[PDB]
Amino acid sequence: PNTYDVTTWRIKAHPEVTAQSDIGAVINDIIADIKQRQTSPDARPGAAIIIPPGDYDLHTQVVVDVSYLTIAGFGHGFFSRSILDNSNPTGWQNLQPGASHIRVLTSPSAPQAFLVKRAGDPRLSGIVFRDFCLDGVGFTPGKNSYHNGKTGIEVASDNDSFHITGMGFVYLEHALIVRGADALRVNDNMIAECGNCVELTGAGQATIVSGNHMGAGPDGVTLLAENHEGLLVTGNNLFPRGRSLIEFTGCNRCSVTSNRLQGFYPGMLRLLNGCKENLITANHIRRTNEGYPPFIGRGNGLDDLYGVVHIAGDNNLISDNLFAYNVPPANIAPAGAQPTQILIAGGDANVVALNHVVSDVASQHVVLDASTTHSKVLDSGTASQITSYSSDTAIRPTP
Amino acid sequence: PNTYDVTTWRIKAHPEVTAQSDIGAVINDIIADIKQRQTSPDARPGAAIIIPPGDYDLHTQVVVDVSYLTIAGFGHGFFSRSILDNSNPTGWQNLQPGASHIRVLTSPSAPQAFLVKRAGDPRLSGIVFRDFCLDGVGFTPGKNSYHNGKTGIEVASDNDSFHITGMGFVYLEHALIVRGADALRVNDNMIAECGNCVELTGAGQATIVSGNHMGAGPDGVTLLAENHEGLLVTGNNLFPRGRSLIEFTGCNRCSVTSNRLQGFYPGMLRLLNGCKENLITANHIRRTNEGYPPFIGRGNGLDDLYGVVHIAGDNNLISDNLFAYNVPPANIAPAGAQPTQILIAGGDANVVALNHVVSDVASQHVVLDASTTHSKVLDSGTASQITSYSSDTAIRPTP
Amino acid sequence: PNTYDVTTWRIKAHPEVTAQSDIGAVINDIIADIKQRQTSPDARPGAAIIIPPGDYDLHTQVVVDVSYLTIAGFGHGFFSRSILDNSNPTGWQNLQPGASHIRVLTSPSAPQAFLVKRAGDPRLSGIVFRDFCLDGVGFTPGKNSYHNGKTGIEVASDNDSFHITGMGFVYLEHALIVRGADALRVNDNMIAECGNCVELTGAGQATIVSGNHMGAGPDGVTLLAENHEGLLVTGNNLFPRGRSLIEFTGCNRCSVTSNRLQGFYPGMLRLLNGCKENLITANHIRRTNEGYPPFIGRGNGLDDLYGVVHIAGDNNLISDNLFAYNVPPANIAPAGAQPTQILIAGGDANVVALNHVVSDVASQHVVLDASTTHSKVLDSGTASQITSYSSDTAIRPTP
Ligand SMILES: OC[C@H]1O[C@@](CO)(OC[C@@]2(O)O[C@H](CO)[C@@H](O)[C@@H]2O)[C@@H](O)[C@@H]1O
Ligand SMILES: OC[C@H]1O[C@@](CO)(OC[C@@]2(O)O[C@H](CO)[C@@H](O)[C@@H]2O)[C@@H](O)[C@@H]1O
Ligand SMILES: OC[C@H]1O[C@@](CO)(OC[C@@]2(O)O[C@H](CO)[C@@H](O)[C@@H]2O)[C@@H](O)[C@@H]1O
Repeated sequence: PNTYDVTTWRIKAHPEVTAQSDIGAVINDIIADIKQRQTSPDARPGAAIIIPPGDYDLHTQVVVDVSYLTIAGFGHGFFSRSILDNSNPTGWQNLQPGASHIRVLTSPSAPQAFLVKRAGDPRLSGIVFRDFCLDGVGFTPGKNSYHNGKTGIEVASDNDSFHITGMGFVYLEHALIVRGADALRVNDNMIAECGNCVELTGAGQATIVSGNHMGAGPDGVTLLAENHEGLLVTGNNLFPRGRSLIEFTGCNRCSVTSNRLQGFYPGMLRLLNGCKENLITANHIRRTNEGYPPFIGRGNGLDDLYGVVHIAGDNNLISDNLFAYNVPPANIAPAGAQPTQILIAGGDANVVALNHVVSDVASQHVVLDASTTHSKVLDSGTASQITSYSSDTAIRPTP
Repeated sequence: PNTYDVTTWRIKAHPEVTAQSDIGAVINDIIADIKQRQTSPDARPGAAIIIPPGDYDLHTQVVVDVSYLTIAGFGHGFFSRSILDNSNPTGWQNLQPGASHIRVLTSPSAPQAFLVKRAGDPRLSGIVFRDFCLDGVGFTPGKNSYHNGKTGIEVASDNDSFHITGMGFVYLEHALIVRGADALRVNDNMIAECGNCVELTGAGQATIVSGNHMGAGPDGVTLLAENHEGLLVTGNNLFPRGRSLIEFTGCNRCSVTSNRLQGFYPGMLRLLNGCKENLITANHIRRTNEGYPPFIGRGNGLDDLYGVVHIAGDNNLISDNLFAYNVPPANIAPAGAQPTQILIAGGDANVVALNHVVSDVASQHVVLDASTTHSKVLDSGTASQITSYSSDTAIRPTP
Repeated sequence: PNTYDVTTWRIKAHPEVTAQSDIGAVINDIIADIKQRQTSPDARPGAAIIIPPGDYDLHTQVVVDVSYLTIAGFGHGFFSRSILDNSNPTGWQNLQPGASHIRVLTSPSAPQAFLVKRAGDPRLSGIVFRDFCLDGVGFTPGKNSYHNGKTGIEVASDNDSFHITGMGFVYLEHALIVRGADALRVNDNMIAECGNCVELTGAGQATIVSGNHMGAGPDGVTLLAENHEGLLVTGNNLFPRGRSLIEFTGCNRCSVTSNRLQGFYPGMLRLLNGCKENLITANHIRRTNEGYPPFIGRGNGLDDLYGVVHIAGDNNLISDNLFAYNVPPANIAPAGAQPTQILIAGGDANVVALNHVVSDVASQHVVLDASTTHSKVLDSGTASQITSYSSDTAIRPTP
């Protein structure tokens, strides 16, 4: 009961339109049957749509408008399309992503493979997307452009208690987008080789983003949060080549702890447009130069004075972080300049303590811009590894 | 084999008693069939009971006495009954929780929907409860009382290697209770709008409580631990209105790290009755005033001198935490008093280092009561933001 | 489609060779059918093999050579064979592990129950092993030897995006082995009473090991990592009696944060053969004496001067950790010696800050060996709890 398998369900008016030819059409007809049956606001349990191991083409955008809908598969089936596209496929035993593999072949007018939204009142709640694969197939015009106008899963209406786990997102301009998230959970996923990985837009409350593997694109964000409060980002392994790896705009009282960050460009961790009272601690922050040839020479338009960690806001605590910076003197922007590990762009009362910096070149561990006030820097470098353009900055040298 | 679907299984002596009318009765008959079949202590693999998407009434308490029993569903189906009860339902498209929805309608004599217990020897092991929803339906006498005498899942006998994940608990006086837990795992769950969320009573060892979303009641605990050793509490997003958010009584060598805590009352983090050698670090602790009108004016009977974090024990390390305190001067208890972020009630050798406090009012970041001995306060406030009633306290100003 | 249940699938040439008698033979025939069917490198989605609740004997080693293969069960079914073997079984209601229980009865020539490997090009990707039980049955010659020459799951070829979750490993000389892991995920598992738990050999990239419960053997490792980069180890509860609990050899830029460590021997956390730029923070490290009689008197051949935490490498940051050391003066190796909490064996620029030590005996919180250069020790003990055999060590007393 209330359980469907995409491969056994026939579309009565269109019998040869299967999960293989258009799983999008198939899922929309299933959701139509769910609404068919559950007409009572007091009797709308939802349902589970299972996606068997296989290759499925999605031409028709799926509109999800039922609460507690679960779309699950048996695997994330990730496969590096990036390496395939930059390698010689001769004799290769695999040329594509697997598991419950959905190839997103959406039209411009309906970008998203899945678009969750509903009008009227109760906000959508309890929707779960798990253990299946969303593949954008390829990048266009350039094979390494990270552009293709497709989106995997997008939640456009305010949502409560959503759960996104065990997923596999690959080669999508936008993997996952969730606006107005509340008690959202994005954990144990593989989101990579996507222009953008996770975008929490609009605003948010007590959301959790942990245990995930992320890799974005030069012109995209890996993890982005807009006007969020209570966001916990922990135990994620964010690797190369978003424009940033963690980017908060105007979020307050959030926490970024126990994470692994690896970027090839300036501003891997950004706190923009007045982020207040956030905790950034116990994170490994490694900045280095792009190591995979196909992408050598690409950038995010930022120079090394932007800082690996960029803070614009008040009362944020950046501590107990390990900075490993290895970048060719010649790749350092501007010529002659000392790389900035932590830049306090503006704001009041920011505190920077116990941050170990390791770098191949002379670097300013912490820089407090002339706009900053009442900042505090403790055990984050010697006096000559710290530049304070403010005169009310309190500094304590690492002995 | 050894797999049942609650909707297809008929109770031989009682044919019209279905999962819909009494899933409790159904599950008990299934467990009876399991014991029927597995009579050999050397041949007792257990089984899996699947709960299809749907609305199910539970009148009869389920007694779980077989090891390695797995009761799974397809979703946590959380839905804010609290907001429904305090809003105008007209035209609402949903009035109830979904997914594998079990409405707990238990009788006083058998409170618990699920009661796991067994006599004799081997302790019960490997029991798994996952991906389904337990809903207490409503609160009684007051719709906002958080009282109703029902319990979701309770483990009364010593257990080994239990696993509780992907669940949905809502409107239950007691969501989850586990006595004598050993190598227990409570992760990736949504437990909210419950009088009490997770109660680890009796005693415990090497337990993990992480990646969970929890919100309790004024007269209840969010996460409670009794005489636990090796407890790890990490990556949880604990929000509003337990009497406390984390409460340990006599636990030793446990760890509370990388969490998001948000409370509306004093003592959000409590270490009572001599807790020794525990690590409380890298947590975001925010205390503020109740923000949802229906509950404005409710309390936990504690004043602001109890401290947001209350410690009674020895050698505990409270460090690298960010305290965000925003409370109306007029709501501050006692009139004229300065709020206490960290109170070291009693104990020896407690260490408080690198704790950033942000508050709208003059506040004592750390207070060491006259009973305390050999305490140490480092980089947690200026000398005037610290009150030591002891004389062996070692203090170092945040420059 | 592409979904098999091990109990319904007959081996055409060998009809009575069931999952019960040789699930190994069964799975190999299933994989043979998958390869039968998916001959196109462009059409190799993989499949899912489901293992129903039950007792299954594995005599034949399973060779997994298809990408995106998912082998899943309904439970980890852990059961302490150690306690059974050292107790009186009379009247016991369980004598063995449950859930989707696979008893590994492999022959010397094919140790591993599951051996994942493939020749040629694309590296194997997206393979998932979840929610089932691997039991080695017993230890041989000694019942408490932790030796039996069996291995549970071993990945010998370079792999990408593997996922190992919800598993149960018990009584195996080697539970899990994964060479050349990339974006690997080992989370939410129960690996205990195994000679060795998790072995990441060869080399690795951006791997995550979190939310796991581990206990190894005196002659084995709990978590081992070889030449790994970007390894994140977080939220794990590692308990008693590996020779070590976390052991890295030549890993760089990895992070071990927010973990619970409990050992009975020296060197619970080891950074060997030049590990550079690693973050070890926010961990609870408890060293004490073996508490279960059957194992009293056993050891790992290391003395108390090796240190509970042993570091040999450069620029590592060991901070915000809580050390609880309780060991009988008489069990302390060498007689008369002061236990070493943190030993910096050799290396340049290591930083040790904010580490709280609690011990029943006079102990050297930090020892910097004469080989070390430019080390830093802050707030990790008084000058007399710190031994620096170097002269360029910068030290700052815990006031
Ligand atoms: O930088 C990681 C980035 O590159 C990809 C290839 O486009 O992975 C390639 C690889 O070699 O990079 C890391 C190594 O540093 C390793 O894990 C990879 O397997 C890509 O998907 C990533 O986004
Ligand atoms: O304080 C959280 C508490 O209130 C509930 C309503 O009873 O959620 C309401 C809500 O508005 O509170 C938070 C914002 O502060 C937000 O996530 C909610 O959606 C409830 O379940 C919580 O226990
Ligand atoms: O030290 C843990 C070790 O011992 C076992 C028994 O061989 O567990 C026994 C037990 O008593 O140890 C811890 C307590 O200290 C507790 O969780 C156990 O249940 C074993 O599996 C462990 O590896």
